Amino acid sequence: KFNWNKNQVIAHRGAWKKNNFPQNSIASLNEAVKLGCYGSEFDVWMTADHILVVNHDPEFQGLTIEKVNYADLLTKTMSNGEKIPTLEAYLLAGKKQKSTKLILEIKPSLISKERGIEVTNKCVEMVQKLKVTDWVEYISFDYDYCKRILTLLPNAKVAYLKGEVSAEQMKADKLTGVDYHYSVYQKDNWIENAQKLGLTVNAWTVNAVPEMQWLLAHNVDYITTNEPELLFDEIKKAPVAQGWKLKWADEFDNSGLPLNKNWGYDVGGRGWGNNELQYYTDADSANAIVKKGNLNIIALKAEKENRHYTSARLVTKNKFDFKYGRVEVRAMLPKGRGLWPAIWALPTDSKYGSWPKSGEIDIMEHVGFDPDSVHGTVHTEKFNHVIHTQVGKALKVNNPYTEYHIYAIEWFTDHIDFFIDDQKYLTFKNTQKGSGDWPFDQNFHILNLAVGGNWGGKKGVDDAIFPATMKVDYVRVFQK
Ligand SMILES: [Ca+2]
Ligand SMILES: [Ca+2]
Repeated sequence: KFNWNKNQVIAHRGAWKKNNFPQNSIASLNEAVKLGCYGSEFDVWMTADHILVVNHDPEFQGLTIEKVNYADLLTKTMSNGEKIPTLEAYLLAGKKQKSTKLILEIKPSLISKERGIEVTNKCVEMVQKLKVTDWVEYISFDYDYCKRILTLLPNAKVAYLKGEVSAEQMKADKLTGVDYHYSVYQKDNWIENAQKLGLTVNAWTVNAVPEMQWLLAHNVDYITTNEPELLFDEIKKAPVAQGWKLKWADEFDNSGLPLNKNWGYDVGGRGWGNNELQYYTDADSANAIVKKGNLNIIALKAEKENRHYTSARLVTKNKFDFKYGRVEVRAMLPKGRGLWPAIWALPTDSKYGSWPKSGEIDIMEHVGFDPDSVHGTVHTEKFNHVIHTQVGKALKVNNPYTEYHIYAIEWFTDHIDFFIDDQKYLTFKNTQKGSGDWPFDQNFHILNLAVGGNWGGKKGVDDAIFPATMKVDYVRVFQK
């Protein structure tokens, strides 16, 4: 019978923005149906004459909906000439198609909880009266309305909009999904916790690309959006569309020092193989700190043992290692001649031998004296920088210190692809000649900001660039 769409798009008040249709209007609902959204959401209020209407604000065109007769509301006209649609009108207009679900939100009553409970009862009756229980899914800010919907319809789709109640208690009261603002979900495992207990996850007021990508990365069930057309574009671009499934990720909502569950510290100031000038500190908030949703690796012009600079070098070794997959890191590079920020991966067990026999992968490398180039490199026993046989590529990146860029690798059995802003600039292939040409079976990611060195220091160190901060939005690793 029905041919439901399978996407995660939920049209917030319909697809009103792009075509300048009125919010919570028939044109907004029909535009969402035309786009192919999973569902269209709308807000219902009850007039003083107990006529259910569709509007978000409590006052429609200067008229309080709950305190005025429905006939008074018809004095007002929307931008496209529409009158405020009744719930029956909205339900009937959506009853004429079978591709897009109907997400119904009962706004909490500004009069009394009893009146709002009556609205909840009136909504269910009209849904049953028009025989559209298969179309309507329910979300609400009032928790009692959610429990009332479940009482009248035991298997109705119900979701909660306030983040106060725990996911475990929502399932206890037999709710079907959580629909919290996307800021609530920025707490380790919250999205995948609720999914573990069988609750669908929905996020609303999501109009920006980085948040949509973050939600799709953690595979949220639905995304309520005011930009449905933009979300569709990002759904095709997201790695989950290519089969990638997220195995490990740190979005850096930690707000403190790097999590001991995810990162270890490389400590020492003995050159680190490239005669580097910095001392990497151990659990020092002056060089590694998570604040405002981004990891901050900070190089400071400060003495540390026998070195004039201190910085940080965080390693995922012995905590998360992987073979193959997609690694995705979004970072804003620190500016200044003499810096050497790096996003790279080293083998955990070094099964083939010491460096460079077991290999090395450099997802992102940047030198401060050349601000137009970002380098991706692989290092092998046969191809490495010591003997000048390494294979790598540079790509000019615009505004690397002012805005975030996503540096990524796609690591397969046969090759490795290097990406900067979904553009593939380097492909390293397995030549099937053995470990010397291709030494890849399991590595671990590393994040560091080096000062000077045999590469970064060739032009000296502008000692005024300090303190220099590398900001990493997140580190995500997908696998097929
Ligand atoms: Ca709404
Ligand atoms: Ca973040």
